[PDB]
Amino acid sequence: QSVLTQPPSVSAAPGQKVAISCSGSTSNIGDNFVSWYQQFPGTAPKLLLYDDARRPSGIPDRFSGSKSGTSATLGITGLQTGDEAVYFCSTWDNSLNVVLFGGGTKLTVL
Amino acid sequence: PAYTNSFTRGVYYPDKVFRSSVLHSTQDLFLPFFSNVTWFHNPVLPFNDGVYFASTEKSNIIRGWIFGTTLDSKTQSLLIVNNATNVVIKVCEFQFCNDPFLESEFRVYSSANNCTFEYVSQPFLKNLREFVFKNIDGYFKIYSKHTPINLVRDLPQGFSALEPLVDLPIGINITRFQTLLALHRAAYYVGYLQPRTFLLKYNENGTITDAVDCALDPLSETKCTLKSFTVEKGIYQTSNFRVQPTESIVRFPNNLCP
Amino acid sequence: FGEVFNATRFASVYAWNRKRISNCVADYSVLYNSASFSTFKCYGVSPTKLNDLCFTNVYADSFVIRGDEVRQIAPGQTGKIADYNYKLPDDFTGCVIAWNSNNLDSKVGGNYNYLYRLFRKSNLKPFERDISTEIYQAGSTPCNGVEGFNCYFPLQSYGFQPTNGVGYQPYRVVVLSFELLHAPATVCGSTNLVKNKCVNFNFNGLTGTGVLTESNKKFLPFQQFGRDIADTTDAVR
Amino acid sequence: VKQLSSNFGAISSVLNDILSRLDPPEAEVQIDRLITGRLQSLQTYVTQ
Amino acid sequence: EVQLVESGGGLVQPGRSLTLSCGASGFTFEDYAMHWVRQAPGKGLEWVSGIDWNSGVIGYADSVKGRFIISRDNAKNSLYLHMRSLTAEDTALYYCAKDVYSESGSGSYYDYWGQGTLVTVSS
Ligand SMILES: *[C@@H]1O[C@H](CO)[C@@H](O)[C@H](O)[C@H]1NC(C)=O
Ligand SMILES: *[C@@H]1O[C@H](CO)[C@@H](O)[C@H](O)[C@H]1NC(C)=O
Ligand SMILES: *[C@@H]1O[C@H](CO)[C@@H](O)[C@H](O)[C@H]1NC(C)=O
Ligand SMILES: *[C@@H]1O[C@H](CO)[C@@H](O)[C@H](O)[C@H]1NC(C)=O
Repeated sequence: QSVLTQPPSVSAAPGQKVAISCSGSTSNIGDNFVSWYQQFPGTAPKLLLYDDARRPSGIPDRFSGSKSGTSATLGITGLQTGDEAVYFCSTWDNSLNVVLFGGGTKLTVL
Repeated sequence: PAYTNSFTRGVYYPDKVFRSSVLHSTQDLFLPFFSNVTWFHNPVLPFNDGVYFASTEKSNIIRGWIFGTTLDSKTQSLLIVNNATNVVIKVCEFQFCNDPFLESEFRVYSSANNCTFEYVSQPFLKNLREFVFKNIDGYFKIYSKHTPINLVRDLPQGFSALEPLVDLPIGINITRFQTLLALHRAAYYVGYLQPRTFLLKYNENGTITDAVDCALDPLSETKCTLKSFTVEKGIYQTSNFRVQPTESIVRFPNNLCP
Repeated sequence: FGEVFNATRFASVYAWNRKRISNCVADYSVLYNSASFSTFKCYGVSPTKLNDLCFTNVYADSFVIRGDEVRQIAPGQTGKIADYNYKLPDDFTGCVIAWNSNNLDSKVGGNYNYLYRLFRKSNLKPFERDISTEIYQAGSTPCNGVEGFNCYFPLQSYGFQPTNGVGYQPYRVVVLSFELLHAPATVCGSTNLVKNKCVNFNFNGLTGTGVLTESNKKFLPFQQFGRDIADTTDAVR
Repeated sequence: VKQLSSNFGAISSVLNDILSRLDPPEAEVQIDRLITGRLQSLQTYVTQ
Repeated sequence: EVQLVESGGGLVQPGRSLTLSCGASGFTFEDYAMHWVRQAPGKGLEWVSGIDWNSGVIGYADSVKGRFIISRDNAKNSLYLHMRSLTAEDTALYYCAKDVYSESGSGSYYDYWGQGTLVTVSS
């Protein structure tokens, strides 16, 4: 069973660009665009990116990122305090016929 | 409550048929000539087989109507709403609130279940707006006309025929009625249709230009029997006059078995 | 109707759902002339009759039934699966369509997607979705644990492997229910125009014989046909 | 002319609809009622 | 606004069964596919079950296959998950998920997430 791979935790100073990488098998990420979810600790997950770069209403333009090949990249710019959250990349797998959820990356500011 | 007179108003097109220069006498639910129309300026009014709803100018406030036997989730209720862009008609089971109005909207009901109909069209609605709602054999009908008027203290003294707009096959009972407003941080007259006989007058283009009501006065009944709008000097036999029975007595003669 | 037929997944017989069809024209004839379905049985309905005469409140029921037990799911027919899963009224005025789903509904690994209620306290009434999650109890043998006294669990996963026989192989069957109701709306399913000739004409509800010529009278946009004195139709749109 | 659209007791005032939706054994009586009504009307016209 | 009410989640013994009920409001329930996602605290999100407009079962997580049953009623606007053979691994927080794509085959993302209920499986 393919598992989406994400770095455990990332820490950056406010105003520093943040890159998050999601690693998946060709059948999952290659067939359908990954969906990013921003979950604040102790809160229900909120969709951050739909169909890769496209952003759902209520998501800041500074949030960005491009998926190339089997890797999905989330780019965060103009980072601020209180933006700390756990990010999950989710892409359904045609071969596995099950939705796949990434381990998650713990973004934070000191 | 501040009744007013409807000077020959509320005449719609009875059927989708072209008649030219033909004085046709139709028997249908019309609003009687020179009647009493309540001047509101939002109670739950009865339907009573039809309604001649109007609006003085309404300055874009009159924005829908609610139709329902119970106005609760127990039975289906009809709902016509104007969202200022399109007309929205739903027949879902709504739990209508006591004070529904229209930014603050969507408060009109709470529960929306067992939806059966959905329809979106161009919006229905200084400016005189007239409407006739009628429900015959499960085919809810809406007639209308939107003519520009001035001196809008009360309904004008003129004739205007209502072209049909929509024929909804809702099929539900309609017994209660209440309009909707747009509360912001101006009046709507109501008349009632009764079974009457009219003598509609069509011009060369098929538009009704005049009509006479065959119950208003003896002259109108004479015009209807002659099927004309001008009657020459004479004496015309119009109808019959029969006294009706009152009490229906029964009398029988004054040896019980043991 | 095609979208329901081309659904990626079909509902389990226990989870069968009713889909309301209304406010749209339905081409029943297309289904027959397609002939893409292994089985097709119309009870109380004739295919030509269904086109000409229609019933309001059409209902579509989706469930996967093994070809061998497809017969059990019939009006006036009682079967283990029919009694506890889907029940059809004997006086059914409806057409049932069945086609093999081995290509997409059959998995070599096997599918826990389709489940059936082997055990139920009472036979289901017609058109009753089954909803009894609790195991057999009856107060004779009640507890979370399984006594084995006819208790077990009603829902069991169906097995649909390619190796399985054609009767075992999954079949997609849809039930269409036709009834006449008070509501006016109905779902019902056109030659050319010959001018300057005696022809029979069948305009939208208006029938008669006569010569049709282009006219100068212009109707109001809501007026269909015209008349005259004595009320004999002499115009049409 | 205007008394050609009267039932005279039949279900319908048009022959085609009666012939279409009734069994020919059963539509006979309705056709006969229409015959009688129309013949009576034409006789009164000719007499007057 | 779509609100996903969560209930039927409580401390339970391992060899017992438990039903989770999700309430759907602010959107048509039949129009949008509904999914179950669980996340144990300190662990990544794990997809559990999926269903569609036709109520056909899209599938189950391999770990929960044959022990979990998913069902929904379009009329009641509610979906129910039946859990059997519950284990310590099963213990997690189950959040209702609203899916924009009924087929969920491709480009399917969760527009709204339920607050969730805490299933605890212990002796
Ligand atoms: C209207 O009501 C008034 C009193 O409310 C009455 O005098 C009058 O006759 C009524 N008009 C008609 C046409 O009945
Ligand atoms: C929905 O409405 C139909 C027809 O009005 C009725 O037969 C049915 O029982 C209703 N169901 C519910 C759940 O209200
Ligand atoms: C309207 O009310 C009458 C009175 O009981 C009832 O018989 C009839 O079924 C109702 N019709 C509808 C469409 O609700
Ligand atoms: C009827 O139609 C004519 C067409 O030219 C137009 O002048 C107007 O709409 C009507 N005129 C009269 C005299 O009714």
